[PDB]
Order: sequence, then C-alpha cells, then structure tokens
Amino acid sequence: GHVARVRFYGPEKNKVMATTRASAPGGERLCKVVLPPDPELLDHLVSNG
Amino acid sequence: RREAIPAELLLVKEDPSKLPAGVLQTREQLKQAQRDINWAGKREQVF
Amino acid sequence: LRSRMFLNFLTERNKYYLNQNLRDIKIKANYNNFTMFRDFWVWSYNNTQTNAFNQNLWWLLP
Amino acid sequence: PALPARATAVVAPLPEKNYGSLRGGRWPFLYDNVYGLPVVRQVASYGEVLEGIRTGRISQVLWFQAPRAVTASAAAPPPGLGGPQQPQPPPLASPDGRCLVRFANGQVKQAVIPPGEPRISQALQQYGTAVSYIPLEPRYMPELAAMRARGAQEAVLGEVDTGAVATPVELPEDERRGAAVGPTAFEAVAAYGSPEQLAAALDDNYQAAAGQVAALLAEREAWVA
Amino acid sequence: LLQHKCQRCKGAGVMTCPACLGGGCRVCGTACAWDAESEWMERWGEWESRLAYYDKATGPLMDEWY
Amino acid sequence: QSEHNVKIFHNSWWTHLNIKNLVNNQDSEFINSAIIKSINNKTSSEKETMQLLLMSSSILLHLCAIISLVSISQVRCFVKFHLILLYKLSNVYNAILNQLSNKLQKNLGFLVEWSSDFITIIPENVDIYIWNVFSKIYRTIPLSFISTTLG
Amino acid sequence: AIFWNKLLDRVQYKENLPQAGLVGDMRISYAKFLELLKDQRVKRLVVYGDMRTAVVEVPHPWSASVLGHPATHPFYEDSAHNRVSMLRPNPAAPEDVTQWFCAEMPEWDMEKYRFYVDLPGDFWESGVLQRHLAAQRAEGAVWDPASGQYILPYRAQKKVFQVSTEVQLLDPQESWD
Amino acid sequence: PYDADANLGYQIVDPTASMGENVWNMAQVYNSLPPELNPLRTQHLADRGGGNTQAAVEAARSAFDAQVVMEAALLQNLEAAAQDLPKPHRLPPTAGTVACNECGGAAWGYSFFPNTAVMFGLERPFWGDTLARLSKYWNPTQVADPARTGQLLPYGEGGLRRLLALEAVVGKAPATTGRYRRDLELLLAHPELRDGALRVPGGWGPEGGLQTYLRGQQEEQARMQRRRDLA
Amino acid sequence: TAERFITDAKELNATGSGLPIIDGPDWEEQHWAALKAMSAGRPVALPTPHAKFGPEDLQRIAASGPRLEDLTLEHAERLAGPGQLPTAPDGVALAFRYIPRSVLGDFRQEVEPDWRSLPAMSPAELYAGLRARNWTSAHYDPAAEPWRLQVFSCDYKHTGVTGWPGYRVVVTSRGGRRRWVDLAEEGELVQLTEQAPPASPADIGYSHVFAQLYQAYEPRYSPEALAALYGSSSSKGKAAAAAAAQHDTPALRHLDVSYHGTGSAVAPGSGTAFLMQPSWDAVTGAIRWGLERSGLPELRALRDSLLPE
Amino acid sequence: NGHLSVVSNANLLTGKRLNSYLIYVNQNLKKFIQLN
Amino acid sequence: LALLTPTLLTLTGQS
Amino acid sequence: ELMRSAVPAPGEVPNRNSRGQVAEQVRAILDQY
Amino acid sequence: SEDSVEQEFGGDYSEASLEYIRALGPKKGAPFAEVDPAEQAAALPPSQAECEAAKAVLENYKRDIDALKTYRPSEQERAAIDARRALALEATPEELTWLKMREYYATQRA
Ligand SMILES: [Zn+2]
Ligand SMILES: [Zn+2]
Repeated sequence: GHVARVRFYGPEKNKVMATTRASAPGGERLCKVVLPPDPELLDHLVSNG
Repeated sequence: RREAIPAELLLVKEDPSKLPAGVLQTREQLKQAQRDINWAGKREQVF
Repeated sequence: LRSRMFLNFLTERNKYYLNQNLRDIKIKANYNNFTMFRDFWVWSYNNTQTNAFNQNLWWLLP
Repeated sequence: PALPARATAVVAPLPEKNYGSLRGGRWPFLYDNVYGLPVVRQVASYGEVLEGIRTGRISQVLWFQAPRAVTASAAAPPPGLGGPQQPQPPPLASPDGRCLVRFANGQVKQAVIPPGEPRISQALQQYGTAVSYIPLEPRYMPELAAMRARGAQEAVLGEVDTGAVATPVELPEDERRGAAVGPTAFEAVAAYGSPEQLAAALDDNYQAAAGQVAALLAEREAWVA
Repeated sequence: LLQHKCQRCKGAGVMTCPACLGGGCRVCGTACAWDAESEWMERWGEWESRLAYYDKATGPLMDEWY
Repeated sequence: QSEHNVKIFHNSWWTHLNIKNLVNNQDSEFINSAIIKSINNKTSSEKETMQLLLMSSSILLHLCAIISLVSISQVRCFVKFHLILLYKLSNVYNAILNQLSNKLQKNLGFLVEWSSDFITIIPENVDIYIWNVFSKIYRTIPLSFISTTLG
Repeated sequence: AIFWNKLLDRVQYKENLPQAGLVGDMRISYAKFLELLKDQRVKRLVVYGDMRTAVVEVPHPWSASVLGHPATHPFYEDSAHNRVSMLRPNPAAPEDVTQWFCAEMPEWDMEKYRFYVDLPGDFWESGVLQRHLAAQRAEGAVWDPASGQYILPYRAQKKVFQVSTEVQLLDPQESWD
Repeated sequence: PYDADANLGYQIVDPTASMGENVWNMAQVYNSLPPELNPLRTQHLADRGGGNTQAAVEAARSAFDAQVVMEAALLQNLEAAAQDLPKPHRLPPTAGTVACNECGGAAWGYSFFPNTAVMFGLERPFWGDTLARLSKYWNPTQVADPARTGQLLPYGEGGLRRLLALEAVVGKAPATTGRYRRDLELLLAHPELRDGALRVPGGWGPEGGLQTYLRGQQEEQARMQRRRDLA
Repeated sequence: TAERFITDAKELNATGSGLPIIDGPDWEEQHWAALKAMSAGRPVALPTPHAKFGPEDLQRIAASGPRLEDLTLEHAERLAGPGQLPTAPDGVALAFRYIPRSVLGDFRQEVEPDWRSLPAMSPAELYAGLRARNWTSAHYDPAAEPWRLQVFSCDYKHTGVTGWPGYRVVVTSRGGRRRWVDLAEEGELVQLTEQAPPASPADIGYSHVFAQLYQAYEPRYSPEALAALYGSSSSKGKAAAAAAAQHDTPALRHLDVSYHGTGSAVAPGSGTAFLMQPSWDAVTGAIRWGLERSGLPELRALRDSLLPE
Repeated sequence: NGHLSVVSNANLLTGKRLNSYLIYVNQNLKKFIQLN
Repeated sequence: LALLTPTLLTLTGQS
Repeated sequence: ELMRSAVPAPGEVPNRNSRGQVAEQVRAILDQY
Repeated sequence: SEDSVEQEFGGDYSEASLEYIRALGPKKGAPFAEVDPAEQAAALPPSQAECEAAKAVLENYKRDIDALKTYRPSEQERAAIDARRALALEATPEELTWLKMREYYATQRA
C-alpha cells in the first residue's frame, strides 16, 4: 500500500506512471514502469486500493 | 573353391492372401501413383 | 602506496599461470609525439571519419 | 579359406504393398546387396506401437541418426572467424523418423515416428521403455570420409614381380586395411624370388633406417654447434 | 520499410523444444561454452589477466614512478 | 545525483566494421509467398484487381520517394559533383585502354565545370540518346499488358 | 542535472549497452538460462525492446552471499578487521552446509557476469517467466496464532548462493536514434 | 612494468589527441596483442624438440581474435534489439531451442513490398489484446463431463502409478551448487581465513584460491618445522 | 552404444590400420538396378550373407526372422601403432558397434497425391469428423466409420517454386475414396487438453486438429479399476489393484494416423535450383568455382611472373 | 505441445577431411591415456 | 496501400 | 522489521565507478595542481 | 632443497620477506615478455642417451636384416603362399573384403 495512482499511457498502453504515497521509501515520486504480459496485475492493483 | 547356399535359404515365402485387407495394390491404383511420381518430377521445372 | 599498486598489478597479471627482446624492437617504431606518409594517412583518416569511404583507408596499414 | 558363395538365377519381384505408413516390399531376397544382412520387412503402425508400449509388449525403441553439419553448432565461434578446428558436433536424431521397434518375444519391426511426438514421448517417459539411438555407419560418419575416399581411390592389392610370377601382393601393414589375406611382400619375394633382390632390398631398407636415425643425430649435433 | 518478418516465429528464427521444459534431447541444439558452470572462474581469470595488460587507468601513477 | 557528460572519442567501436560476411561463413521466399497468399485468401476476377493494385502502388511508392529526394537543391549539388568526378575517371580509364589497345592492334580544369550551369555544358546529343533507349525499352508495354490480362 | 541526465540517456543510448561484464562470446543456451532461473541464481534480468533478447546478470559465486570468503573485496569488517558472515545452520538438514541460510549482498556491491541469451518465438506464451514470478512472489511474513508471533517462514528465505531476481523491461521509444 | 612489456607502452595513447593517431600508434609493433601472444617473443627458437611453441601460440591468438569478433557481433545484435529492429546476425540454435520450419532460421528479409505495418505504425500489438490471448491460452476449458464419458483421470499416460521429508518446512535443496560444498566446510573450520588483510585468487577446486593458500600454509609450516629440529 | 578399447595382439593382427569400409550405392537406391533387371527378366546375382554368419543361424533367420544381434556389426580403427607408447606394447584400437541404414528395405513414405485432381474438404468438416471419433468429447458416436489420416508436410518449401506452408491431411474413408484438407494457418493457439470451438468456424487451424488427435488416443479405464484402488485400504493393496488393472483404446477402431514428408525432387545446391531462384551471391560463388577449375592457375602465373620479379 | 515435421530423406551430408580424422584419433587416444 | 492494410495486417497477427 | 519495504530508496544507493571513470578520477586528482 | 629465490636474496631478508616474494609468481615468464622454463625445456633435442640407444637398436636391426637375408622359405610355406596367391587371383574387391571380415569376426569369437 505505498502506491496511490497508476496512469497507463502510450499509444499501446503498456507503460505506467506510478505515483507513490508519503509512506513510501523516498517520499512521493513519479516512476515509469514498462509492463510485461501479466494477467494477474489488474486484480492486484484494484484489491489494494 | 567355393561354398554353396541353398536357394530356398535366400528367398522369402509368403502368398499375398495372408496380408491385411487393403495392402495389396491393384493396377488401377499403382498406375496413378506412377503418374503422380512423374508429375512431381517435372513440376518445378515446368513452372 | 606504490608497493601496494605494484602488488595488485603483479597479482592480476600473474593469474596467467593459474590454469629478440620485445623492448629493443619496441623502441624503434614510428610513434606520434603527443614518416610523411604516416601524417598523410592520419590526416586523411581524421577527415573522412563519417563517410563509408573511410573503410578504404583501413587497408593501408602494415 | 572357402570363397563366399556365388549363385545366379532369374527371380520374380514380389507385389508392392501399401501398409498405410510405408510403401514398398518388392525385394524378394532375405539379404541386401552392399552388406550381407537380413532385411526387416514387417511394418508397425502408430497406434500399434503406442499399445505395445502401454501393454509392455515392447522393450527397446531405436532411432537412426544424421550428421548435423558443422556450421550449425553453437559450442564455439563460427568456422569462418578463423579459429582452431573444433572436433565435431554430436549427431542428430533422424529427421525422417525411421525407427526400429523391438518386442519382448524377440520380434523386430520398423516404423516411422517423429522424434517428439506427444503421446509416444509421454509413454516412453512414464513406462520407462528403453530408448536408444543407433550410431552412424562408417561410410556416413563425417570423420572417416577421408578413409572412405582413400579406399575408393587407392588399390586393394599391390605389385610385386619376380620375372616369372608377378604376384598380386597386399599393401604394407601401415596401410593394409582389412587383414593379411593374400601374400605379403617378404614371403612372395623370398618364395618366388632370388637372393639378388632379396639381399638388395633388405640391405637398402637397412640403409633407409640408418639414414633416418643418422639425420636425427646429425641435426642434433648441428644444434650443439 | 521493406523489412518483413516470419509470421510463425515473429522474427526470432527459433522455436522451443517443449519436452525440455519440465542421454538428453537429440533434436535441440548444442550447448554453449559458458554453460559448463565448473569452468566459469578459470575463464574469468584468464580474461582479467589479458585485460590487465591494456588497462591504462593507473597510467599517470606508473608514469610518474617510471 | 551526479551529472553525466558527452562522450566524444572512440564511441561505439562496434560500427566501424562490416562483419556480416564473417559470421555467416560466406568464405526471402516466405515473404512474397505470404503477402500474396494473404491478399488472395482474405478478399469474379477480384484477386487480379487486388494484385494489380498492390504491384502498382508499390512501384509508385518507390518512384515518388526517389523524385521527392532528388528535388532538394543540395542533393542536386551532390549529384553534379559525383557526375563530374565519375566523368574524369572514365576519361582516364578510357584513354588508358584506347592507347594500349592501339599499341597491341599495331601489334596484332574541374572548376570551370564545378562553377557553371550544367545543362549548357552537356550537349543535347546525350539527352536524345537516353530518350531513344528509354523509348525503345518501354514501347511494348500496351501489347504485353493486353495479352496478359486477357486470359 | 535532474532533467539533463535523462535527456542525455536518450541521445547517447548506444554508449549504455553493457560493456563491463561482457567480454567475449558470452552467450548461454536457453536450457542453461532456464536451469539457472529455476534455482534462483540470476540477480537481474533485462528483457529488451523487441522482447526477443535478454541480458542475464549472474553474480560471481562468492559475491552472491555474505559469506566471509577471502576471494572478495573486504566490504564489511568487524572491529578486529575480519570479514563478517551471516550463515545460519538450517535445523532441518545439518551435516550439509550448502543447505544453510544466508543473507544476500546488496546489489551494488556485487561482481556480475552479463550473459546474452536469445529467447524463442513463444517465450511469452510458454509462461516460464510467469511461473517463476508467481512462485517467488507468493511468500512473505505470516501471523502464527499458535505462538502469537510474526513469522518469516523458512521456505521464504534464501539459502546459500541464491538471490532474488529483478525483472526489467526496456522501452523502444527511449532510444532516440 | 613498462620494461618487461607487462603493460602497454609509455605514451602510446592519449585520450585527447585523435582517433587516427591512436590507431596509428597501436598498429605499430603488435601493440594490440599482449606479451603472451606476441610472435616476436618466440620467432627465434622453434624446431625438432617439440615443434609446438610457435604452433601453440598462433593457435591461441586465433581463438583470441575469434572471441573478439564474436563480441562485436553480439553488440551489434544488442544495438539492433534496443530499438525494435530485427537483428542482423542470425546465430544457430542452442541447447533448448530448435529452428523454425517455415523460415529456415532466417528470421526476416527484404521484399520490395513496403510492409504497411511499419509505414503506418501498427507493429506493436496493444497490451490488452495480448493479455486476453494469453489468459485464454493458459485456461483450457472442459465442456464434457466425466460422468457421461467414463473418463476418470486427467489426460496423460500412466496415470495409475501417478495416482498411488521436511521439504515443506525448509524448502527444497538446490542442486546446482554441490561443487562448492567442500570449500564451504573449510571456511568453517578455519575462521582466521576471513581476515581483512588476505585476498586469494578465487575458485573452487583444489587448484584454486582458498585451498591453494591453505596447502601452502600447512606445507611451509611443516617445512620450517622440519628445519627447526635438524639444527 | 558402448565403445571398446582393443589391446591384444591377435585382435590387432586382424585389424591393421582399420577394417575396410563396406561401400556401394546409397542406402535408398540400392534396389533400383536389381529391381529393373528383375522386371526385365534377366538373371541377377544372388545376395551373399555376411561373413560372420555361418550355416547354423541361417536356418533360424530364414525361418523365424532376425534378432537384434543378427543386425549388429562392428568396426574398429587403430590408434597409435606398436612401438609408440608404454601400456600399449603392440598398438591400441577403438571398436564400436552399429546397424546400417541398408537394413531398411525398399520401403519409403507414401507418395504425394496430385493436389489439383483431388476433392477437397473444409477444415471445419475435419474438425467435426474428428470430434465424432474422440471418446472424451461431448459429441462422440460409436457408429463412426474408420478414417485413415496421412499428414503431409512440404519439403521443397525453400528450394523450388510452388511450396506451401502448414500441413495437408489426406483422409481416406470406407469407400476407398480420398479427400484432402489444407491446414495452413495455425488458427488460434490452444493447449492439447482443450475442448471448445473457437467462436468462428474460420479459426480452425492445425492446433485444434492436433488437440483432437491427441485426445482421441486416451486410454479408457473401466470403473472397476479405481473402484478396487480407492476401496482398498492398504497402500500396496492399492498398488496391486493399480498394476493389475487393464484398459482399452477406442481409437484403434476409428483412426489410423501417419506422418509423411513430401519428398523433394531438386537438390538444394544443384544447377537447376539456381535457374529457379537466380541470385547475385550464386553468380559470385559460381565465378569463384570457375576460377578454381580453369583459372586458379592464375597463382601459377604468379610463380611464372615471379621469374623477373 | 510437440511438433510433427518430417523430412522424407534424412540429409546425410554426401556429395580438409584429414584434419577431422586426425582430431578424432587425437581425442580418442588422449582419453585412453587419461584412463590410466 | 491503406485499402489493403486490413488484409496485410494478418501477417503480424493484429486486427 | 515487519513494516520495512525491501525496496531500498532512491537515496541510499552509493556511487560505483567503472574502469573509465576510475581513469578519469585519477587524472582529475593528479592534474589537480 | 634450496629454491631459486633463496639464493638471490637469502639472508638479506628474514623469512617474512622471503614468503612475501614466494607468493607472487614463479620468476618472470610469458606475461613479462620472457620465455617460460616449461617453454624453453621443449626447444632441446634428444640427448646422447636416446641417440645411443637408437644406435644400438640400429646395430640389432642390421644384424636381423642380414639374418632375414640368410632366410629361405620352408617346404609347405611355398604351397601355402601360393594358395593365398591363387585365392587372390580369383578375388574380387567385395569378396576379398568378405574374407577380411570373416577373419576379423572369427578371431573375435576366439
Ligand atoms: Zn520462422
Ligand atoms: Zn529438446
């Protein structure tokens, strides 16, 4: 529960710009992540608020 | 000096009727197979 | 300091064994001080650096 | 030693057959031309082989092989970068799927099975049926192509004449392939020959050996100088 | 624009041998040299020896001492 | 956080060299098959319309690319410079062969060009020759096309 | 710097292909890569833009754990200048040291081979990476009410020479060729 | 080191001069080769004795240069794969893979047809599509019911034999690291080897690193012990 | 597969520098001359058994068929000779055993039909007809007539025009008649343990067909087997119930599956395979070989012009 | 899965070699001497 | 080439 | 220890120089004066 | 006894500096542009011991070669060699290989 919001971007929507909470290591940043084809990611995202 | 081998110890012995059903090929069939062999022989050159 | 430096260099070079005189010929060589065909070749190389024509110069070395 | 048999007759080829999996079967003999070996002529299908594996009636399954050309190995930089010659890649399994099936009752059949078929692979992994790869025969191994070529070029027997016999002799031991079947040089030249060439050849053969060892020692002494 | 790719392998030129996923496989390739995991540190030793030759990082200290 | 710097030296190192011929030990049919089979499979004489459309649009793409490139002034300067250099080299080679063949059959500057217009230096004879050769090459296209498309 | 450092990584993207741990013909086979992956020896995996090439980074065997083996640089020392160790005796299987537990070195203090591997055309639909991830991330701290404590179970700790894989993918649009 | 030729020369290369001058200086007298492979070091004696020293050196320099060219090829492949381009050097398959049978293993080609997917920028497949395809591939569906069709076991062969210690508490034992066991034990019997002053070469067998130092120590202490009593 | 070292005087006597290499025509064409002469009517030389046979075993072989030992030959080649090394007073030889390809007779794989003059069938029809013969499916019917499937793959794909991708199935039926199916285009990827059509009869490729072929050959177990297994309390009682249980295979009455490759008729490196696909690399290699044959003695003109130097 | 491609005739590479022969005999002889 | 692109986009596997 | 991240920080990652940066370092230290 | 380094340095240092020098490399070999001792030990030819052993074996060889010169074949030897010659006269390549393999397999079984 350190990530607050993710924003899918790109023309084919496989990069995300994750934003971290205040309790995260290093405070609040915006980090870009490139995603592999993992069909369990979205459940993990929603079931953690 | 040579040795001799019986000519019945060199040839197989079975009558086609002791075979499964469709194993024996007729002439109709066997000729079509030769036709396909020839056509496959000349196909690429012709094209 | 110098002893340690030489020590480490020696160890890493002598790892080789863990499985005339070159100097007198190396003192006689054409080196660019930091022989006119040499300067020609060097200039012509440094001028055609980007074009594919540069590759033609590569086959002009002994 | 009796010569091998040599008979000749008119034979009638058998009728051709279509087993579904293979076609052929017109060879009327029990042995082949190049080798003197019996020919397998019973054919086992795919479902038959599967059942013979499941019900234990099959013990060993053997595949033939193929040479695997040298450029298509990954164990060293490509040949063409100029490195030292790497020995030889292992051989492949037969791409055509030619296979021999050995039963428990001693029977031996042939079949066509692609290496890596799912059902057969699972069966062989589960029931532990013995699986083998038949090594390559010498006229097809890539390391003995030099010997095959030399055999196809050189003569089998050699030349010795005495003036009255002109005997076909074997080649020397250092290149005699098979065995001492016919006459050797010494026995021929001494049994149908004369002391002239006998003495000459013996002593100048000694001269050759002496020249060899003397050149060795002479270059040794030059090294000392 | 003129480059096209194989549509089965998607331009990899190579597919998997599934049996080797779960006296080896005779159908699939040959091992490489850095696969022998018992010879790793020896190869690295040779390579770092050969590399210590060219290495000109400590050049100025060796130069002043020379 | 440190700052990084531009690297201006023996950068890359692995591009100065063409090594394609060493790695393949030298010392594209699936492509066209798949293209044509796909446009056949998806969409009478409609396959012929689609195939002609494909070929026509491809050739036109290449031609448009070439013309648009050659329509930049500096590219025309590049072309002109190359033309005069090649002409002088041809002059040299032709002179050598002509003189030495004359011998063995007896047996058996640049700036005036580089600084002037180019259509006034070149005669019309060469334009007429190029046009004649082109005309003769492509004059059988109507009959060929007609006889192809009519079964 | 915060901005410029990023910009420069895109223009000069060719100077950043790994030229440190990769020396000669550094390929490994796909079977060997799978075998290393399944035993948790790979520290970082870097799939590349086209999804058909990876650079596998494997630590030197003595730099993998925090054993005090005297073939590594003395990073961490006692007051009496001895390298520290962190071995733990694995109560279930003594008499075999290769089955003991040990903490792993921080990744910035590691020596690493950087092998190159070509992945087959069906690497993603075969699910090998997915199985590995899903297994290695399915363990963590638990609450035991029989002892009323927070337990980090043994089957979630690293044995000797094992590390924790970090998978990273690259973006083709970050090249600016 | 500059006198024994152990390291490169005195002022052969300068980081701020030019590339051409530096390749000139390095191409001068086998400066690109280390001493071990420099042929001048050996060009004087090689004859009947072994017939090998000048052979086993040109047969090592060759392997060296092959390694270097292979490194160049690998880096060109990586630079092509950094973008989404197809790789220029097609290498043969390895121990876990077979060659594609549509192409021969030649992965791509040129075609004179413009490949519209690149021209319009549609060569990447939209993440959601791939997610759907995979999630439907890893979930085979059973429509029949084993009641009607008398199928008692899942698919496969030899299901009957398939149907018949503390690995659950402390995980499985890793079997790729047995070859180090011995050394580990030594590192527990001789704690003094963890001293910050020592730095052995490195390796695992009795021919490398720790065991070499240990054998040397025991052997030299025994030598000195025997030398104490004789006097 | 085991190799053997021979260090013995008499065995190195019958050896020399290595046994002879039995040679002749190629393994797949040894029977052409003999069969054409036999069809003409001439007398033909009779095959002589191998020199390691003797008269006692020809009685059994001509009667009850050959054994795996009757087919195995040996071959040995000599390493260093007599006076080369110690622990080897008169030489050392390496001997290994094998079976030659010639043991396979005049048998080959089924001939590629004439795909132009042969009736076709849609992939969906093959899929339905294979479901109707798959006893684990919801569409089984035990009144289906047998089918013989021959699955062909192309071999002249890269060397010669007209090559095709994918697979081609030849289905022969009870009438003796034949049809064919064209399974290019692997439709949609599915695992082998999958029973669900693909939402469109147009997404049936060879993945679904191979799924059905794999599932059709599942061995069926009667309920008594696992009844005696589960009901047995003892562990090795279960083991006996398992090792003793039997099964049946319905597919042996419905399907006959075979795999073939349509042989090629153009050697990949020959001259005619250059006219069919002209390339510049080909002409460079050709002129290089032509220099090798005719004008590599250019490097003899080398030595001849080194006369003045 | 598992693939089912079959070639009709296995390509035995029919149609210098001295070094192959020599390396073969060298490898085997070296294995022999290392057996003792 | 934009007319045929839906057709030619099966050689890549997309729609 | 239960509420610790295992994702370290952006800040507590110390610098480590390659060989080229080591060379640059010794040069910048020697030409310091 | 009395290793090399113990001579050039010896009592000029203790045992500490001697072990210091002993653990850094053999003396000065291939990495330092010199010639290895195991490299130099191959450039020398066979010395006089082996050459004299060869000369004595050569004396033996000439003795037995003239001894062979003094040989004449026995009675049945002529008939045996001539029978081999006759078989070789009526021999073809295939059948001669046949009898070669016959020889090898017969002696294999014995
Ligand atoms: Zn492909
Ligand atoms: Zn495999």
